[PDB]
Amino acid sequence: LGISIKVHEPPRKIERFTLLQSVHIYKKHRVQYEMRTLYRCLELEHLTGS
Amino acid sequence: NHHTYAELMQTLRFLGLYRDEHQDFMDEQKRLKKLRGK
Amino acid sequence: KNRAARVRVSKGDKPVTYEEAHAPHYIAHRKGWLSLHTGNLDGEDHAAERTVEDVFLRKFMWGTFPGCLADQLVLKRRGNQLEICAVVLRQLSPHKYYFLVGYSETLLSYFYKCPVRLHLQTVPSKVVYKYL
Amino acid sequence: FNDKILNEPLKHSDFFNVKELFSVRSLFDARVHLGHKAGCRHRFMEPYIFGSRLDHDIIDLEQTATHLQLALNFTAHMAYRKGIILFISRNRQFSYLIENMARDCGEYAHTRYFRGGMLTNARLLFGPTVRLPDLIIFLHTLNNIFEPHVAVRDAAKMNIPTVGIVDTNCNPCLITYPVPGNDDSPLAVHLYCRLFQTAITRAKEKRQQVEALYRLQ
Amino acid sequence: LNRGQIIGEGRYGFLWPGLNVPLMKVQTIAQRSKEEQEKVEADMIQQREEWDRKKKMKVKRERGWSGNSWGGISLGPPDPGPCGETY
RNA sequence: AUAUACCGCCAUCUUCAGCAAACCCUGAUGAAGGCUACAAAGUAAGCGCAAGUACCCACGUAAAGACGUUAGGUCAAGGUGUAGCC
Ligand SMILES: [Mg+2]
Ligand SMILES: [Mg+2]
Ligand SMILES: [Mg+2]
Ligand SMILES: [Mg+2]
Ligand SMILES: [Mg+2]
Ligand SMILES: [Zn+2]
Repeated sequence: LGISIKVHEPPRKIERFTLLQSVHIYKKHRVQYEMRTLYRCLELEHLTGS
Repeated sequence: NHHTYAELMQTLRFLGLYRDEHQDFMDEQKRLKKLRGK
Repeated sequence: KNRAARVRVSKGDKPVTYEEAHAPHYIAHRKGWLSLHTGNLDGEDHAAERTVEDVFLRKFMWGTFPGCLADQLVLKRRGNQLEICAVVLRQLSPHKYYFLVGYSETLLSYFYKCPVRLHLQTVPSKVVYKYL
Repeated sequence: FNDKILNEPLKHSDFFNVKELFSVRSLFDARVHLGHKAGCRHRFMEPYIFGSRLDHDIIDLEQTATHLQLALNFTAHMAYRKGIILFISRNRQFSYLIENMARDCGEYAHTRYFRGGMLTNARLLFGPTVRLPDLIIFLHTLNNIFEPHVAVRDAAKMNIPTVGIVDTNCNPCLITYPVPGNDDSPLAVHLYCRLFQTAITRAKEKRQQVEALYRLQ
Repeated sequence: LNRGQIIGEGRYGFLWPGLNVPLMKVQTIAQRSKEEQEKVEADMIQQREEWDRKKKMKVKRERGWSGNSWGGISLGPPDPGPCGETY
């Protein structure tokens, strides 16, 4: 469709957060989950609204 | 809500579309308690 | 000894599928997340309602399609649209299936105010990955 | 029904005429008659021991000739019946020659480490349908360790016949055709492999000739 | 547990066109009466009790040398060879 | 009320490497045992260590670590057997 674009990728963010492995005691044994989010920048220059 | 989530499944067991296994197990074991005990 | 999604190796007559042969330290590695929604990305709202909604669908679908799920479910979300991948054994009659298809399609859409589209896939038996 | 030639050499005696392949003069220059020290002698080989000269056993070659003439008849019959003849050795001096003498004919050898339960557990070691071997030629019935070979027990176990060059050290009691004499001289095993090739190569072509004739009739 | 519960069955005795009836011929949402459900319910309890008394059915175990002892118990004629050799 | 009925989740030896179905063999066919590469009875799917994978790599750190032991810890995360109250 003829649009002057450019593509680059911003830095990725991981939010790593922790919680207990057992249900009772053994607080010294955890388990950690992480959530990734991966970005993609998709600039679109000089185009009509419609 | 936990009332619409529960009453719907209870009436769907009663109508015969949802087959809740935990309620299949629980009242049958209650019947086995009422056959001997009670 | 961690015991999370491990099926414990006992005897050579345990047939398991691919998703439950794998422990939860494989989920990005050798598995995939069975539910697919945008709530967990950061920062974005409305995460909790959609996870409770998804745990409702898996309890609902395993009851109303009784004894004939082979695997767990796949839930996909595309905005105001959610579809359900389910593999079903070819045991019940397809007439009995096609009733419970549209019953689910309209009941869950009227429940969650969203046009759902459950798309099944037949299988003769449960597909076996590891004879433990 | 081709069961004429399956029983026709059985009525004969020396059908393949194998007694022309050798003589006791041909064994004496092959040094078959030499044995170990008289202190290194198995108790069951004294029937075939002629005597002892200077603490050295000499094997009674007119009794070895009778044994070998029937042993060659047996392996010639077993090769004429298109059977599987397997050559077992553990001497490491002639293991090149023995695989050569299996490859020159159409038969098989085994001269390396005998894996445990090779003949008894064949249904599991190989695929579950295997034609188990039906004649075993032991060229050296001892291991490198001077103990009797485990296959002379396992082939007696699996109800398959064994011929074998029994020496003054080794047990003859499970060898169904013991062939007494030397086996530890290279001239001995060179005569033995040539004899066991010539007795079976006659048999294969004799199978081809008589079956082509009974196609002609 | 989950053997006699067909997927047509409900406590509120109802009928559907797709299942629980002979298929598509009556094509309307009907219910049983309470006085028709009273017979199907007690029939299903009776068939569960039938399966229970078949579960509580004493098997005629033969006697080898004793009860509660593997004496002269004859087992089956042995397993075949995987290439023949019936015994 | 019982963690001495359990599921569920973990601790520990674990900074381990073993466990093992189905066979075969030796012990006069006893419980058992099965090791010798110049090799004498072991063959073994499967699981685990291992390899791959994550982070900054090939390293390191995490993750992983079976089968079992301690009737280890939890009926109070939740469910649930049995016993109890209404
Ligand atoms: Mg841990
Ligand atoms: Mg008794
Ligand atoms: Mg760790
Ligand atoms: Mg590892
Ligand atoms: Mg305790
Ligand atoms: Zn010798």
